[PDB]
Amino acid sequence: LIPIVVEQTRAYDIYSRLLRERIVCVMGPIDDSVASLVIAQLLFLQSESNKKPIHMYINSPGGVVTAGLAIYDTMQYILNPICTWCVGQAASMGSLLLAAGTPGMRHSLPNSRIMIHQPSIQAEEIMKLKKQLYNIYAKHTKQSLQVIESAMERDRYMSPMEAQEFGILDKVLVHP
Amino acid sequence: LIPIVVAYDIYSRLLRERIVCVMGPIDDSVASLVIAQLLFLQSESNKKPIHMYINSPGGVVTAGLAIYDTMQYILNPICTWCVGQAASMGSLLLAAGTPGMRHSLPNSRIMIHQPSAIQAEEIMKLKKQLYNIYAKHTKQSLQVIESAMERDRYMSPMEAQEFGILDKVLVHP
Amino acid sequence: LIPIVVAYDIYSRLLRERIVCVMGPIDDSVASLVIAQLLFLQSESNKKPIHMYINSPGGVVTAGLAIYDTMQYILNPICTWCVGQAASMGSLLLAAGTPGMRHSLPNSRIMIHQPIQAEEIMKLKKQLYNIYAKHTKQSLQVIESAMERDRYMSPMEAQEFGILDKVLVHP
Amino acid sequence: LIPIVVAYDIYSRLLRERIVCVMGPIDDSVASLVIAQLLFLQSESNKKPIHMYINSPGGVVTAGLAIYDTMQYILNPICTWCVGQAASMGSLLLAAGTPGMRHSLPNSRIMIHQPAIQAEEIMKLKKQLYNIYAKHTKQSLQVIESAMERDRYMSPMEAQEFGILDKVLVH
Amino acid sequence: LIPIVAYDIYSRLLRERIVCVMGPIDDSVASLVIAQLLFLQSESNKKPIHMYINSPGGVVTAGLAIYDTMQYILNPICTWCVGQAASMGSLLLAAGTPGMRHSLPNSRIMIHQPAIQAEEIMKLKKQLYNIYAKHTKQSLQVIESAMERDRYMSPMEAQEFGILDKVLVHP
Amino acid sequence: IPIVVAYDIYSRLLRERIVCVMGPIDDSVASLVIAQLLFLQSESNKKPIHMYINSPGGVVTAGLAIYDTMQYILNPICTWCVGQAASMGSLLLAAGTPGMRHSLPNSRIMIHQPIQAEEIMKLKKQLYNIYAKHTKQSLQVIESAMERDRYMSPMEAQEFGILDKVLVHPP
Amino acid sequence: IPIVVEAYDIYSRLLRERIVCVMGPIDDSVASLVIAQLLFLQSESNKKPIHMYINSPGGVVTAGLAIYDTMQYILNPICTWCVGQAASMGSLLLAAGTPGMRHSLPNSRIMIHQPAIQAEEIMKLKKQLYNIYAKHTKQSLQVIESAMERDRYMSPMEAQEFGILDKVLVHP
Amino acid sequence: IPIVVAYDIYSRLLRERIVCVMGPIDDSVASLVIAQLLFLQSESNKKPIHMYINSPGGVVTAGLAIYDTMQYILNPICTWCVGQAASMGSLLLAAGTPGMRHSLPNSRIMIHQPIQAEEIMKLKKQLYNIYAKHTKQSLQVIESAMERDRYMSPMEAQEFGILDKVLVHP
Amino acid sequence: LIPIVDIYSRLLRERIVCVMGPIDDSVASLVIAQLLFLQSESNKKPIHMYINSPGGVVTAGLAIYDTMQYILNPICTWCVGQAASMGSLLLAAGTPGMRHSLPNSRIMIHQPSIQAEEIMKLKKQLYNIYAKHTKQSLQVIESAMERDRYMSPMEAQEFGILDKVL
Amino acid sequence: LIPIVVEAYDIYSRLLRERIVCVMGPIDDSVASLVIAQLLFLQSESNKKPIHMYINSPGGVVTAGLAIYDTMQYILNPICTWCVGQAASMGSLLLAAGTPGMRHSLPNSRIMIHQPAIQAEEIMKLKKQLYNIYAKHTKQSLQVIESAMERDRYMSPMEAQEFGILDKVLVH
Ligand SMILES: Cc1ccccc1CN1CCn2c1nc(=O)c1c2CCN(Cc2ccccc2)C1
Ligand SMILES: Cc1ccccc1CN1CCn2c1nc(=O)c1c2CCN(Cc2ccccc2)C1
Ligand SMILES: Cc1ccccc1CN1CCn2c1nc(=O)c1c2CCN(Cc2ccccc2)C1
Ligand SMILES: Cc1ccccc1CN1CCn2c1nc(=O)c1c2CCN(Cc2ccccc2)C1
Ligand SMILES: Cc1ccccc1CN1CCn2c1nc(=O)c1c2CCN(Cc2ccccc2)C1
Ligand SMILES: Cc1ccccc1CN1CCn2c1nc(=O)c1c2CCN(Cc2ccccc2)C1
Ligand SMILES: Cc1ccccc1CN1CCn2c1nc(=O)c1c2CCN(Cc2ccccc2)C1
Ligand SMILES: Cc1ccccc1CN1CCn2c1nc(=O)c1c2CCN(Cc2ccccc2)C1
Ligand SMILES: Cc1ccccc1CN1CCn2c1nc(=O)c1c2CCN(Cc2ccccc2)C1
Ligand SMILES: Cc1ccccc1CN1CCn2c1nc(=O)c1c2CCN(Cc2ccccc2)C1
Repeated sequence: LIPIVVEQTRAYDIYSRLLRERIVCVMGPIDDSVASLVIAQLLFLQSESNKKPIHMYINSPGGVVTAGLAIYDTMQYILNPICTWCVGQAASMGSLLLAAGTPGMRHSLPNSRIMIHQPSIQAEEIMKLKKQLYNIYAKHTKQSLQVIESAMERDRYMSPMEAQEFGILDKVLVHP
Repeated sequence: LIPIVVAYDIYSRLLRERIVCVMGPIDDSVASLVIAQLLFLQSESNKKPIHMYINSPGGVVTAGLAIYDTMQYILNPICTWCVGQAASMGSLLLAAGTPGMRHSLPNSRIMIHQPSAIQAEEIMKLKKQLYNIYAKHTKQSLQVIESAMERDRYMSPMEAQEFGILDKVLVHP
Repeated sequence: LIPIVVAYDIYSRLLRERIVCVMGPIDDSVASLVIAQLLFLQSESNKKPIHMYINSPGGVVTAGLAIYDTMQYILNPICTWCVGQAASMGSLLLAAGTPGMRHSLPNSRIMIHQPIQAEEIMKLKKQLYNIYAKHTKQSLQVIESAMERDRYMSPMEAQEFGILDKVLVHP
Repeated sequence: LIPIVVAYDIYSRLLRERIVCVMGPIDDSVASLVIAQLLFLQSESNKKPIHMYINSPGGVVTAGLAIYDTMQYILNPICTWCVGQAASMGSLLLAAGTPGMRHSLPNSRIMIHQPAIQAEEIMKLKKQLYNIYAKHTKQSLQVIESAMERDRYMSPMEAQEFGILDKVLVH
Repeated sequence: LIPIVAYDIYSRLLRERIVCVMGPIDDSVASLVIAQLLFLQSESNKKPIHMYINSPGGVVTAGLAIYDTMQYILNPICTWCVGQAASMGSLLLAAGTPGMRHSLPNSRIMIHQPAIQAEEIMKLKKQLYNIYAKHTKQSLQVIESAMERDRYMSPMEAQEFGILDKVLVHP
Repeated sequence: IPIVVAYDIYSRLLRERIVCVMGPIDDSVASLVIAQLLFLQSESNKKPIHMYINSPGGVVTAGLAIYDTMQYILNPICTWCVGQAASMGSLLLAAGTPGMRHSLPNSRIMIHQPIQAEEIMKLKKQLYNIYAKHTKQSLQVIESAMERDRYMSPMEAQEFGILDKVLVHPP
Repeated sequence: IPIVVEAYDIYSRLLRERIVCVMGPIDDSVASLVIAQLLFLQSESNKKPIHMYINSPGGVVTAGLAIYDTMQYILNPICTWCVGQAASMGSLLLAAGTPGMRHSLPNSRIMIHQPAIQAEEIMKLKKQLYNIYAKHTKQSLQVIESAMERDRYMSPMEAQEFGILDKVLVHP
Repeated sequence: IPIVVAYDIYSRLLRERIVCVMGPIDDSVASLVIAQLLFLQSESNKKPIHMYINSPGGVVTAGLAIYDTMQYILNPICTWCVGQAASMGSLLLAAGTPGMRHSLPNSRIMIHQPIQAEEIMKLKKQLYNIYAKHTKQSLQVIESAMERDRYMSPMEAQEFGILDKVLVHP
Repeated sequence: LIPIVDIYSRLLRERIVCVMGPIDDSVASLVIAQLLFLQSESNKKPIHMYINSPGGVVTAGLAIYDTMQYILNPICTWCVGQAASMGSLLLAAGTPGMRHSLPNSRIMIHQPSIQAEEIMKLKKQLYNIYAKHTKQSLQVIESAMERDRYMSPMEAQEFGILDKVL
Repeated sequence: LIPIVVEAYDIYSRLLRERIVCVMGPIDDSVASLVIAQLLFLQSESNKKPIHMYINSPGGVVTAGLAIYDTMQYILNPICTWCVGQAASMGSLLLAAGTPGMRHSLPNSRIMIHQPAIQAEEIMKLKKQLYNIYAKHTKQSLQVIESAMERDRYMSPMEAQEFGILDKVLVH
């Protein structure tokens, strides 16, 4: 059951209430239906204002690569500062989106787990998709393409401090 | 669940802005909703553009043909936007946007290959319908379309632009 | 995921414009809903045309015939519109639209082939033959020979055969 | 996905016109709904006719008899209407409409054949259907009984000659 | 879909003090029927309540919970059997206010009973004998002997047996 | 199944003219029992055959197939009820050669019986005739008794004429 | 399946005594086994009779016709025996036994009613059944078709009066 | 199932007059056990028969079929509880020849027992009477004990009269 | 379950090969293994192919077809019950004058409901094989395969699908 | 059910006695295990006598197909490969891996080299080994193998012969 709250100018489900404050949730696996809901919200928040930051809450184990790339491209497309926030975990495509927040604006809570490994179409197309991920990670972490490729080979998570050192995020905060 | 904004679930909100979502697998039920919104949009104004957002793996040929024919029937300019992917019938609808208003975001993947109860001769008839639709809109010859469509591969947005599937690969407003 | 406009669900909105949707397989509950809408529309105006959008692979025969009979029963002209496909009972309903008001989009596919005891099945099948014969103006023997071939017709061939009157591209 | 019309869902709209739908199989939950509608409609006027649309392959016999008894109980004239088909208990409810107010559209199929209890209880129910059919068709028990053995359908005209319906309406 | 009249139809019948027991009895049904009974009693402790029963029976303890609520409320309760009232359903029918227990003409009535120990099964069965004996005024030997026989009673037989008071055709 | 000296133990019992009827009776049980009975008769149309019955009943026509085979062969057939013989199981038990129908002390026997209606009743009437014949009781008494959903103890089954002997030890 | 001595399974043992069991629903693999046995039994002797035990609710029509055609084909007289029931295709095989050698036990039930192909093909199959039933029962095609419309069974004795079988056998 | 050198191990135990009643009792188990009991009597009506019981119980009428068969054959029957004898399993254990009813030291024994009402009661009273006969407890005590959802140790069962010896070593 | 005399191996010892039921890869490799063993026993005496099949996998069928062509033995085909789709191709594929049907069988050359082009390539293989063995034209074969209908054995004889209606 | 024959022998075991190895289904670890065991066994019986390998397969697990391939290359015997019905994906690799001049197809077979829980990198590695294996045995260049394997299509037996997948197409 989604709780209902009231705003002062009607009842909103709590999620719609958070979208009213420019929070966009990316919890759970990323698939085509999640991507279209997230894209619709991002486009709608840009239209409400192309200056005001947008907050993206990420607690995701990854999901469909093309669905995550649609979200990422839409993030790059809008003009707004996008603050990304990792709670719980940001694994595979979820960490790509985390790393894709605006520079200086990528955050994790203290106990989150970050993974850029992609846990286990034609062979040549899987490798093309994978190289697309290498290029995106290189761009946003500032790591080498050869560092990104080697790191992604490793089946392991990063602490928030390591992800900060790696260049996936900027701040690990505890309180406001 | 679907958030509500300003009144409106957010998909209906984008519909009020002349955006029509073609996400996921195309089947008959997707076709009748798209056709429904396309026709309703043409009745709000036959001059204003309509935006078709496409992130689709393909689906039922006849359902896709039905959205195609509706796109060709309405007079409105139709801007097609490829986000994520447009494969099989998805890319036919992308290619079927108004000349010069067919776009892709930079990381999308576009496939014109068709990944593998009617008779053999009717499966061919449908296929030839697609060949001819692709040639009409990509301005490529049938020789190239039939040859290209045999290959189980994706195009990048720039190869797709060069082929005639779309006109613009854009990054920012 | 059915959107809202102005505040109707798009389908109700189309019904307000006198469009009745027959997409998908035809079963008893489709027929009930289609019949409900036709009667309601006739009650709104018995002369204003009614638009019937058909994109159907067919379905239950007696449910098809219930729709067919309700079409012949109401007074309104009915414009039938094939998008995608009209196969089996789908093409029977398309053929049954008011004469000269039967349409197809350019890329639709039309099939009159059909993909209780024996006697009763033949009985239904002959009911079909006769309805087709009436609406296409083809001889029973032609209809019967045509329905044995497992093939679709192009819209222009369907026009030729007498299933529809116009194959249009634009308004 | 039930259309709204103006505000009402279309079945409620029709119920407001004193139409009651009996489409699909008959079971206890269908009989409950049908009975509640007949009873409410009588409450609104015990004189205004009630239209029962029937497109049913039959169903539970005791659920059918519950509807039957409610029909016979309310004072309103009840016009029955066979669209598509009325088989087993469907045809019993059809025949049960007010004399002279039982109709069929031209292409419907009517069947009185019936395609957890003891053998004597099954016969005792069967015999109630003989009596009910004999009453409403004016045929003798031996004829009813002899016909109900035949796994076959009746055309609207045969059904009318038999006493099941009164009128075969084209439009 | 349940039709609307500002009211779904069942709620409409509840406003007229009708309570439907129209399927298998379980805890969920019992909870709903009890809630409706208590509510109707709070609207008026003198106005009759109508209990509609078309049920094959169900969970004994759940049937007994409804029974106890019928006895607890002061209101007259008219019980009406349509279709059937078997096992616990015929217990509730027999538990209507004396003189106010009805059946439509073609219903059938069964007092036969088509994890807990043997002794407990038997205690519940004896509770059923006692309750039937009270409301039918038959002896415990007669109740028990009758419930062994797997058979249905006609409305008339059920009247002679003390299960109901009136078998009626029309109002 | 164990091997004994080499045979599986049921085949070993088959060589001693023992045929087992354990479990529900269906057509494959019937074909297997019939095959064994016919084979045993061919080994000797005089030596007794022992039929061990522990069964809740089963398909009526399959049960009648065993019955007819039993009546067909010339051998004396000793029937032995261990555990239970219910419905068709107790028919076969009763159809043993007169003087040679047996039960163990704690078995339970039931003659109650837990296609179109006329056909279910034709089968039931056939069961009535067979039970009267082999219990040597009037058909009126069988028919009344079979309505009662209950078991008999071996002594009661003996008094009723279903069997001849209740044995504890080899007497 | 129990084993019997002079040592194998009871059903094969019956086969050696020229009995062929049609004891369940008829489908293609049952038709295949039956035909195999029939053709085998003719090889062992083309004159000795063959016993076909039928207890069957029917089954696939073309599978039943395969068995029928094999019965008319082989030279041996074929004695059909109904135990339990013979409905739809089961009764057609019953009635197709050699004239004077079609039996039932007393309490059998016999039914000729028939409780992805086009309508036309289903009718053609139905007419084939009429022709075969008319043949072996000596009844008129008009009467056979009237009979098959009725959802009912016949006692062994009325199946005899009808022409489906020749003897209602109590004991030997 | 391993073959030894009567070659599969279960059949080999049958040659030494052992009958296995392991697992739930249903009609098919009853039929096999009865067949072996009858077969063993035919080999000899004097040589003891050993019945190994490790059962949670099962279908009551199937259990009474085995019980009647044990009471029918003339052999001494030694019953042996390993693991557990619950519900019908403990009836069979208690039905061994007086003096020859055994348990292993860690077995658990339950006489509790985890159609129309009257018929269910009838079956229960048959159980009461069988237990009273072989345990020599009163029907009063038996019926009370069968209400309690509990197991007994082998010694408690011996003192109850369900068995005669709690065996440790041969 | 299968009687012992098993009844299938027995019929194999007399050069009968059963193609009853749907044709898939497993059926194909059994039939082929039996055709090759049968030819190996003698490349001269005939082989009987018993056929009651609704069809099956086209490449499984063609594998059987190609092995029938390959072996030198004559092949009597017999249709009991039905030979539809691939089944009727194997029927027509027996030695000319050695193709039979029993009187009530049903025969169907219609194919009741990989890339589109590969579907059509297979379909044209069938047109050609049918044209060969029936001595009909590719045009009539194609118009015939379009109709969803069965042929009586007598029609299948007229058509060239078989020779003798025993 | 697998016919038996006297030479006793289920008909597959009979074929194996004549040095025929069947590979006539989807290829997986279990099939590969059987095929390798038979190949090794046939070699032990005679490391000169040719071995016949029948192929009617839609492909299967790559690593299982490569295990069969490596075994073919390891045994010294000549390996005649025969394609009936179809050899697709890994099946066509084994077909092309028979001894030069001893790769055959029946006239109506269909041949496909197209490939209808591991990382992107490892899938590329496997596809590379298939390019190399196909290049070696067809004699085509790596470029030609790669672009031909991208096309979702079947070759006829003559196309496959001229492509270098097989040596002979024969009717009888
Ligand atoms: C969206 C919206 C919602 C409520 C009110 C106003 C608006 C403003 N509109 C109207 C139309 N439109 C708007 N904004 C937008 O960004 C876009 C459109 C149309 C197309 N397009 C391309 C695109 C870019 C990236 C992902 C996918 C598609 C972006
Ligand atoms: C649809 C609508 C919705 C809200 C308000 C006004 C309207 C205007 N109407 C009314 C009727 N009608 C309208 N427009 C349309 O385009 C069409 C119709 C009717 C029929 N027809 C054929 C067609 C064409 C292509 C795809 C399938 C069918 C198109
Ligand atoms: C339907 C309606 C809905 C909203 C407002 C007014 C109305 C007008 N009414 C009221 C009752 N009635 C109306 N029209 C109609 O055509 C019909 C009826 C009743 C019966 N009947 C027979 C029939 C014909 C063919 C298919 C099945 C049944 C047609
Ligand atoms: C029903 C209704 C609904 C909205 C407004 C007013 C009313 C009028 N009331 C009130 C109570 N009552 C009414 N009518 C009726 O026919 C009946 C009742 C009560 C009982 N009873 C017996 C019965 C007959 C046949 C089937 C089952 C039960 C019929
Ligand atoms: C229930 C109600 C509903 C709407 C408005 C007013 C009321 C009046 N109240 C309030 C509390 N209460 C009422 N009536 C009642 O009969 C009862 C109660 C409370 C408890 N109790 C015992 C009981 C008896 C038998 C079945 C189960 C429980 C009966
Ligand atoms: C059966 C058998 C088995 C092993 C050795 C010899 C035999 C002897 N045969 C051979 C054929 N036959 C024999 N006995 C028999 O009783 C019967 C037959 C044939 C037919 N028939 C009618 C029948 C009666 C009742 C149930 C069903 C059918 C009885
Ligand atoms: C069958 C058999 C088994 C073991 C030993 C010898 C034999 C005798 N053979 C050998 C081959 N053959 C024999 N008999 C036969 O009737 C037939 C054949 C071959 C073909 N054919 C046509 C046919 C007719 C109707 C249904 C299907 C097929 C009948
Ligand atoms: C069983 C056997 C096996 C191999 C060799 C010889 C024998 C001896 N026979 C032959 C037949 N028969 C034998 N013994 C027996 O105790 C019994 C029989 C027959 C019947 N009957 C009644 C019974 C008792 C209790 C449970 C169920 C049935 C006991
Ligand atoms: C088969 C057999 C079985 C038992 C004993 C001896 C033999 C004779 N051999 C030995 C090997 N071999 C034999 N015959 C044959 O026809 C064939 C072979 C080997 C290969 N080959 C090609 C082929 C043809 C068509 C379908 C598929 C493959 C035919
Ligand atoms: C196999 C066999 C079977 C029956 C009789 C004699 C033999 C001969 N042996 C005995 C052991 N051995 C034999 N042959 C062989 O080729 C091989 C071995 C052992 C190991 N090895 C490596 C290998 C090669 C390729 C695939 C996997 C493993 C090959």
